[PDB]
Amino acid sequence: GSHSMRYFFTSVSRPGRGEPRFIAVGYVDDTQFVRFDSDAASQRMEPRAPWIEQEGPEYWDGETRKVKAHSQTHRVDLGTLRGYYNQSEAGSHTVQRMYGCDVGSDWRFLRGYHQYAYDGKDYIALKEDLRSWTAADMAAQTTKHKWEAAHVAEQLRAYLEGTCVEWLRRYLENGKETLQRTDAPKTHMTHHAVSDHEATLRCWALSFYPAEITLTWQRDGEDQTQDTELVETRPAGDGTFQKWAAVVVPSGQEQRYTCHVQHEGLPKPLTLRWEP
Amino acid sequence: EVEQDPGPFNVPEGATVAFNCTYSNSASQSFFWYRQDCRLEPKLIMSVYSSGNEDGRFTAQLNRASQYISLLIRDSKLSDSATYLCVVNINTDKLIFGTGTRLQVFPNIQNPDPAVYQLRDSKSSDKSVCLFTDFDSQTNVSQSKDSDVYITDKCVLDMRSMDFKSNSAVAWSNKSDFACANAFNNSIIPEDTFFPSPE
Amino acid sequence: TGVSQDPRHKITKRGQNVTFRCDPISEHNRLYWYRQTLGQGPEFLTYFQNEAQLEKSRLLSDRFSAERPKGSFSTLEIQRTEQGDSAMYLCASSSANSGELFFGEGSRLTVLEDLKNVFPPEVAVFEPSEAEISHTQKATLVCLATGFYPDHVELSWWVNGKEVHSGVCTDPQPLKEQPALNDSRYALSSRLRVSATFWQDPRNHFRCQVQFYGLSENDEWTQDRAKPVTQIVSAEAWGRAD
Amino acid sequence: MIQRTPKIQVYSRHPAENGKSNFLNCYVSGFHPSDIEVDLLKNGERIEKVEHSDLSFSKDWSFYLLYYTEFTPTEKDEYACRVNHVTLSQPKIVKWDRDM
Amino acid sequence: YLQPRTFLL
Repeated sequence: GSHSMRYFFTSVSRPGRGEPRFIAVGYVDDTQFVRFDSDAASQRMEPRAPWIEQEGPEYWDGETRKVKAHSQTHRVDLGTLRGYYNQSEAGSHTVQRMYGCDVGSDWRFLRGYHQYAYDGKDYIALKEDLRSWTAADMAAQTTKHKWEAAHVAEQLRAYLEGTCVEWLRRYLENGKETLQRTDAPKTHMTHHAVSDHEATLRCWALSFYPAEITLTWQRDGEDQTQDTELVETRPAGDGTFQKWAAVVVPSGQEQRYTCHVQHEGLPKPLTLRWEP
Repeated sequence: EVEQDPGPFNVPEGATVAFNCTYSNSASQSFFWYRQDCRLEPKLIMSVYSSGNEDGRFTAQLNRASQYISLLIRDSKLSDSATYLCVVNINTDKLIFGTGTRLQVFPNIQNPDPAVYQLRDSKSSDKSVCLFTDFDSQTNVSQSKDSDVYITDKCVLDMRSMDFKSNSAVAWSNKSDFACANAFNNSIIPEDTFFPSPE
Repeated sequence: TGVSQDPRHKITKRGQNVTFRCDPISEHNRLYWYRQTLGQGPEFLTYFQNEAQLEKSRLLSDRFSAERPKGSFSTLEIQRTEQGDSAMYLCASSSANSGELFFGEGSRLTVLEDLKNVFPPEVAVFEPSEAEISHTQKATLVCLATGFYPDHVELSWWVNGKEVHSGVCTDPQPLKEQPALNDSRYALSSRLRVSATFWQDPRNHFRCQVQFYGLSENDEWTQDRAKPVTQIVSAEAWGRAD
Repeated sequence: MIQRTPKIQVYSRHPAENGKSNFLNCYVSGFHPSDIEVDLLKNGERIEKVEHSDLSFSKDWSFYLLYYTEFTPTEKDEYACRVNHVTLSQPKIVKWDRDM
Repeated sequence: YLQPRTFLL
């Protein structure tokens, strides 16, 4: 019922006069729809959904101008952080930036995001209230000052509360069956085993959208973290996503253990059991 | 398009003037008031945020909903005389000025003493000029140049030391002939204007 | 501290190139070129962030180009100048985090089909009237800069070799002499009003002073009259008790 | 700095039936820095035509790519993912295991 | 639709 627009930005410095790598990708929910990439030989914002391709030369020229503005801004941000931390000319460093909105079942909701990370650590991030900043170290405390004194916070909101939502909404409409579908998990189980007095149980879940999903594992109605081999939810690459949850059990004790598949696109949670 | 009141605001001092401005794109996130003296550059008055920005005599609000920003000068002062410029970003970082709203603040002549004196040139009376002074703000001045008689509109003059402010207008002719009590015959003179017995 | 532009005025012949220089506030990353024609608001030309030139408008032709080779000083360059190019060319440095523009005093480019039309001002001071003094016990000096082209001069009042503004009025804008004529030169009046007591001190010195902005050293001229170069034209007047 | 070692999963897009066209997936995630090399292997040689998602990251500030290819799985053939990163003494070769 | 305004650290 909830949705999200989010842009992800990745700037990497390249020692010795080299212009940095810059990658920008735009997601609506869990579905990438645009990318910029300094490496690639278009040097325009490229469409990566098929539903955003209908937008006219105006929008594209438009986004391109902004992404080229964003790129140059991050080339500078790199130079600046190298300065703040007194790091050297000879290291490569990484600025990551994510901003975007959340909407509700309503589509007229707000949660706003705009945060940074330098070399894998958090740097500065706009708090939930959208008027305040959280500043990691002194170096970030410098940026907090600049951005309080400049009223950056209040300028963000005009986008986060405004055009972000408006265009999120606009996209969810045109996306149609793509963006607003809720593909259900096809689920089953396995019994491969490399012992006599042990046995392995895998609770599979394939071909589901959106990505978010819950694969609990209870012994006789009590959740178990112990032995519960859970992998990151992975993309099948067709648009759906995959996730399995393993548990090792002793032989002849698999009549006890039950799976629990919660997903957004299910009528009720699907309790599961091994079958001879 | 940044649009703002076209019509010039001519007001007397003490008055309260309100400027309206509106921007087309909802995209804009940065909003400004600039102020510009006639033969000079634009200067920042005010960044415009939602919270009621209350300077001295100046207050501005922003209505993102109706994409509209305003300005309210409380006690009009002679020195508030300048074109007030509305500025927002457009699609990018780039910043775009509205066409401007001109403000002229007249002074309030409490003891008007309307007059038309003649003056003579320091070098051998190279020409002859007349000064129409000490008249009431509402008095408008027009001119006929079909003899080659040039006239200058109202011009306010503030003797800060003694708190005296006075309107004034100049007229002159190149040719040997003149008409000093006939210069502002083309304008709407105060009934009790003093043309003193010539020197 | 602020933004600084050179030159402040340039008169140029139709089809000659001009080059405006701008030295901004160091700390501000962005630098903006705007252009103003009398009566309209400032038109955007192009903005930089450091050496990078992110955007430029439709309005900026082929002829117009602007560099900022380091993060610092920028130049605008207009080629094969036309009359339509004539405008105030405004340079502004700008915060990236706020959008605050901090303008220089601009470069006035006036472009003419030839320079014959360019005349400096005649400046005359006119002493107060005894009539004015016998009524008001105040004395208005009048100053009259007549027959100059083009319309941009700067007129100031100097009492005892000190510029003062208290009790001065200058015409907001100069005045066409032949309103019907295209070639019409422009004229400007000013007023210094002082206590009749002050005018009736003979050891009191009044100068009205008009900075004309005309042609340069390297401007071409073989016409019978004097070269109409950027000059200060003054006019003098002394106190008197009679 | 922070450095983080790639987490690899190799898998098929659909359930793998011998001699039926599928997509072989390698999904590297949670690595830092962003510089990473991912080869898809058939019997220890390199598969030439291989495509990858544009670099993104999580809620955490750690990256994830999906390298993938056309392939037709058999009883006999062996399919692997070979990931190299500055966090690895040596490149890391993860075998595909359909049966899971 | 990208944010129109960019900011420096």
